[PDB]
Amino acid sequence: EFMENFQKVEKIGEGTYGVVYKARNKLTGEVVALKKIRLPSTAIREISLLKELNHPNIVKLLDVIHTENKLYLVFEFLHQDLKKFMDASALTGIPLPLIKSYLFQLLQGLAFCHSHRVLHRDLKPQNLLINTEGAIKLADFGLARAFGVPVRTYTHEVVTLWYRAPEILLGCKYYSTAVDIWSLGCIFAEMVTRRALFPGDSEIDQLFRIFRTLGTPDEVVWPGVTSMPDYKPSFPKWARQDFSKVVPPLDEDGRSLLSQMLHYDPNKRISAKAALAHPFFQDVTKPVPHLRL
Ligand SMILES: Nc1cccc(N)n1
Repeated sequence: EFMENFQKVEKIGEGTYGVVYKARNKLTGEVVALKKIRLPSTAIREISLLKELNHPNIVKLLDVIHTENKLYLVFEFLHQDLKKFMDASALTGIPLPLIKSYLFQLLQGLAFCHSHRVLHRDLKPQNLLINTEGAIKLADFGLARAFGVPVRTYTHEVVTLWYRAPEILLGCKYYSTAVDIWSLGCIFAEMVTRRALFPGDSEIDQLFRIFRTLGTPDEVVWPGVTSMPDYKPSFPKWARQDFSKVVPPLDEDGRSLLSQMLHYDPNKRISAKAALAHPFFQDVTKPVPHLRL
């Protein structure tokens, strides 16, 4: 009966956890995204706390509804995601000033959430939403800690591994905020080159793609790595490649920042806060993207 509180409800897409609708709230007239979560009291108390985690680069969580043993999340609506925008920008690429603006904004959103001890864990272009004003916002922040990250979605879609940090792949139990910096570095690279950086199609393909670009990690670059649950001494030993070959034609400011975002050791990996101070952002601006809505 909860859908009678919306004037119209149309399917947008298929999310990690359930159907996503665009909907119009009957009393207020506001247009929202409405996410059904398919199936639990621990998740309700965790999700409800995210209503306070408000920032201009975080998609606003308006309400959490638990009814008829189903959970709905009501979010701020934005018209386009970064996946669609990079597909649409494929012929020319996203201009560097707009890549820079987007990365800057995303780091501000991470810095905010990380300062409140909230992780995303599953960043990907799909969950980065853009508007006509040159803003970009992180969607679904805090949901992975509540519900987990499944292998398959509710519609059997494969949840992407492409943005997953190596410590997760190697079986580390304790996530840190560094996992989100890793994901964002992979997204940065993809905006620049117009081709996913590590498009793995299994846990080992993901891991070995990372290794064949950044080198097989060892105890010199990552103290403790050889004691990780899923580390195997039989991993092939690939050498490290130069970022100049990996993300041309990025500059030495961008290549330096990307390298810090893709450090193997999560304790070495740059923080969102420190990344905001990087010389790459000295000339940052906020351009207008051309959006066809
Ligand atoms: N359009 C849309 C898609 C996902 C999340 C949100 N907030 N809005």
